[PDB]
Amino acid sequence: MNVFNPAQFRAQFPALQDAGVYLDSAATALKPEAVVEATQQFYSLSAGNVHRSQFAEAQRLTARYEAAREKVAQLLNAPDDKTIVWTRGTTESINMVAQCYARPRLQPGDEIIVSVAEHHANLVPWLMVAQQTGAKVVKLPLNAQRLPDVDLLPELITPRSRILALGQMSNVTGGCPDLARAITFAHSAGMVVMVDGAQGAVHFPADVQQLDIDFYAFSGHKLYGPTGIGVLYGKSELLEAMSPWLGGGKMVHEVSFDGFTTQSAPWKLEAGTPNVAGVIGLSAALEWLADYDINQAESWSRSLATLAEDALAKRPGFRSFRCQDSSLLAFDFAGVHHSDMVTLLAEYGIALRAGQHCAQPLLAELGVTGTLRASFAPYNTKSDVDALVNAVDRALELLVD
Amino acid sequence: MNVFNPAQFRAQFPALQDAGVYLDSAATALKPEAVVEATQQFYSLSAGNVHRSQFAEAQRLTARYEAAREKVAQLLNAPDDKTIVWTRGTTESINMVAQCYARPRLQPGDEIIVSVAEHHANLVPWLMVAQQTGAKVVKLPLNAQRLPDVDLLPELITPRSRILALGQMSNVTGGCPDLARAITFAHSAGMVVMVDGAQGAVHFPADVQQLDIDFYAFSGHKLYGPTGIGVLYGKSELLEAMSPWLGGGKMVHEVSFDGFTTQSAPWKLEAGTPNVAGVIGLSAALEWLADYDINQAESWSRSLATLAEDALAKRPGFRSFRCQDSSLLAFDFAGVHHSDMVTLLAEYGIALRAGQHCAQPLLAELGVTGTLRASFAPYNTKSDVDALVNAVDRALELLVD
Amino acid sequence: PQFAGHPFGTTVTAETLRNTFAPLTQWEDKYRQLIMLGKQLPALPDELKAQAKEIAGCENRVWLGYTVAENGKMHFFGDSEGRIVRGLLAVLLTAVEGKTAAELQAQSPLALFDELGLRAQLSASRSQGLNALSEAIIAATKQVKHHH
Amino acid sequence: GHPFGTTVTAETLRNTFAPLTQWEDKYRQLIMLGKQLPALPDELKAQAKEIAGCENRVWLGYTVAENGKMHFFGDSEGRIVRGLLAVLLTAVEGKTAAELQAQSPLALFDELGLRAQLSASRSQGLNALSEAIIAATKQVKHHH
Ligand SMILES: *Cc1c(COP(=O)(O)O)cnc(C)c1O
Ligand SMILES: *Cc1c(COP(=O)(O)O)cnc(C)c1O
Repeated sequence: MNVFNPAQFRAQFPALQDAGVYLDSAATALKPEAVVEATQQFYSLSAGNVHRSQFAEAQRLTARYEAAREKVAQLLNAPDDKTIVWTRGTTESINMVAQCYARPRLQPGDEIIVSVAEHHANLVPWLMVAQQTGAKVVKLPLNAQRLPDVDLLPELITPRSRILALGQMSNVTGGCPDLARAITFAHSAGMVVMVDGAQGAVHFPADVQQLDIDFYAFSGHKLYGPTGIGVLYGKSELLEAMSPWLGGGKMVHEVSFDGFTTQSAPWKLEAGTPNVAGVIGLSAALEWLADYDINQAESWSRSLATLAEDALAKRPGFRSFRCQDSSLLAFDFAGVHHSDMVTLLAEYGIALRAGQHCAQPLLAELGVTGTLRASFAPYNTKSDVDALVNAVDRALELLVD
Repeated sequence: MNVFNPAQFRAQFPALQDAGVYLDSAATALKPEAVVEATQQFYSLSAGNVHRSQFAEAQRLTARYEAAREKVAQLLNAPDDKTIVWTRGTTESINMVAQCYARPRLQPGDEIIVSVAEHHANLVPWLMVAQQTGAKVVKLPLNAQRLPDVDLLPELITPRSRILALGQMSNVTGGCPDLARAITFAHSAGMVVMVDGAQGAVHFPADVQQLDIDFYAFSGHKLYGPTGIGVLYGKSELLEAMSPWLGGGKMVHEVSFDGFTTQSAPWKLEAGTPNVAGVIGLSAALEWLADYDINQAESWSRSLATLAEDALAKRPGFRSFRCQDSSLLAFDFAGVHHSDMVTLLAEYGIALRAGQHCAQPLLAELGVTGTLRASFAPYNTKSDVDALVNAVDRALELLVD
Repeated sequence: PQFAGHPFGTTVTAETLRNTFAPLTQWEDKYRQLIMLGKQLPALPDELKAQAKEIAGCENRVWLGYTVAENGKMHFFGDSEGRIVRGLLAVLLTAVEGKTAAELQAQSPLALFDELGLRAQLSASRSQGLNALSEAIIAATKQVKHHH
Repeated sequence: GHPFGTTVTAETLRNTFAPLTQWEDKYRQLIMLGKQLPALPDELKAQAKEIAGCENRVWLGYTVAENGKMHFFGDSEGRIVRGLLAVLLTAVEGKTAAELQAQSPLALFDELGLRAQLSASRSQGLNALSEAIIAATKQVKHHH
């Protein structure tokens, strides 16, 4: 019953041959032909009511656009498609919550609990709003297993706690904290939870009703989709409670020089001409993605990561930061600088990423200034793992001692 | 750019056959093959270190991305490419100035002068910030020629005037006010000027140094380019004075739980993964556009608009709102609702726009609730004008009592 | 009960419409007849506009309101500024009107546009107010659970 | 200080890199060349420009003698970039601003046959260093 076939999956990506051994999907994902083709067709046709030749193609693009919200809803098991808002990415999505929900509510002394495992996107906006309101950011540290210490949360929560900023999945460790429990604790304290799902949406898409998530954000480009497009999910009560974001066309209902009224959500939060290309392309990605069992596709991705880790572990000086056998593999080698390794691995045909991964506090907590990161997608193979392992050996021989 | 050839120009747009008679470019512009091809190539290849086969194509895309700022600067005769900032669109660009420049400076009682001819994008943000700071929006009305009354400006300026929000070109009348003089008056009063160039950039691109413009905004999709991408130009002193916009990766320099430092402009104002597709595609549009003399191409567009107006004026009950013989032709017919007309014109193969054009105050001033708008681009022909005129006749015969 | 009234559902029935639209094959003539049908919908006064929902679109303004009789039969009233949409509203009012909420939720009003051969026209004006009216009727029909 | 420009010259580099055709050996020799660049203390890092990239941190600073000759100093965390910096320092040290703007430092990488390696590490710090030298050479006229 829907047996996942990695080869079938692979076949859909025209980038793959030229890409070599691509292990940087956690940065940005490759795109299936469905996405590439929808985009070209959108830009190759008129957006008007007149279509002389290619009506069928025009009707297809309209269909894609109008269903786009529903398709995101189906991915998140959201109750209604009006709970979905279009943004330019996870970063904007989170900033919107900070400014439109938090800022008008936070009083001096109030507290925002943020995990050390957070991407800058789910940390800097809280720092900014804290400065603006006189609130304070409080750190939620890692446990022995390198996950945000959710069991410590009751002790960090005080009567002045208001917001919990927490990532579904780290972009460094690939680790997922016990989100269900976290949310129970936050809600008991009357707090609202911002979940960064930029990685989680790709690997373990969150059931927002079951988990009872208040806010959820992700980016289209990590989800095998276009750049410049992202999503904010919110409970309808919360989207109603939010102030308007940007001001302009579409979001307004009536405007005069004496003032203005706005539409309801989600249109309240979507000023100006939307990135129609992004929405259509993301819809193409989702429709396509819906054909595969993500659980099976993720298992495959993880299998490869495990083979990679076990093989590299045989080399001395090796260290992994990987949690819960994830498809993301952060690592390093004693005495070897990560920038050097990345350059040489490139030369051997392996494309991966080094650096801080927009996660400075986490790396400081881990006691390193940077790391290598290999991230496995369902379009990778066992040959890719072998090629990585072999390349590392060659690299180490050039760099060691 | 030796002599502008409309046919040569036309040939570049693959949408044109299917599009029929497209007269809605002021809403969104059709795209040349150069833009369509860059976008497809970008999504068809990896963004990583490794390129096994298509290195040449990958070098080309990188070249396009890195030059993208310079190409915008050349269009605006900007002194340096660091004065260019990437945004979603004109709407975001303007909101940024309102929130990052105006909001931390405005005191209760301060005044923002905004013309009645402004798009909602250059009005709602000022209304929003006024409420947030205790400042007030003051209206700059139209003169007898239906342009913002720049000669009245000294009277409207008081010691509490701080900002002048003014459009380079109306999306309804196509009219351009005396911007050079306006700026002189504003600068004498120590005010800063926000110029909405969403239309102007396409037809009469502003020389920002000569005009001494403080801020200038436009959208890529009106400029024969991709959706979801826009520009904010600012004087460097002003960009340096601005607060950070969104918080997150790229814009930050160092981050801890105790606070953060930011990069300089323009990176200070560009949080998160950029819409790389948009930037590349816009670059492709600009490089291509650079081949043609805009002055000649605009003259052509206007010639067609004039023929259209004179022909339609022979039909009784006709009224035009068009200024300065522009390429935009807003109009209506006595006793005929604009929505009805647009539907029927569509059926005759003419793609047109009706409604309020995100410009309610202007239409209230003009004493109408909505209008039809035909907008002419350099890819239009005289055959298009004849088809419009003929279709209107048929429409009128069905609709007139 | 009523003021300006309207003949749709009572005087003007599905049969009456069918006699008018059935023999029409040319799309131009169909629109002509829709516009003419819309003239039979009276101008709704300001006081009746106050008790109707105003669905102000970018394109076109449209009004829709309802009353329910002791019978349980629903009376519908409304208006459009656009004349092509006004004709389509007239057809819509013929399909509903004098019908109970149970009857309404069990029938699709869109079936009448098929019988009259007006799907192309309906389709072309959906976002100019027809979507809104149709969904406003569905919203109004859902309100007739209450007061038991 | 550092030996580049004084005890390690263009000639000496040329003897080392000229006979190398295999790319793997060229990198090995760059890494080894980088060992000859001392670590650089905190105090000297304070007077150098810090060009902190996403990939790799790099430092570059300068001083001018009464001669008009420019002394350059710097550091990299990445070992390949450290070798490339060592080549760059050989090209520009002990030379005046007029001499510098009159010859491109990049010409040395051609003579040593290292254009592929330079290219591969441009965004890992080499762009920054090269342009920082150009900015430093422009200041050294005396004033603008
Ligand atoms: C279209 C337009 C805008 C808004 O541009 P977006 O790309 O929708 O943000 C602003 N001003 C004018 C004059 C316009 O024509
Ligand atoms: C990439 C990423 C983000 C930011 O996404 P953008 O699309 O760059 O705004 C936020 N959080 C996590 C965990 C990520 O991996």
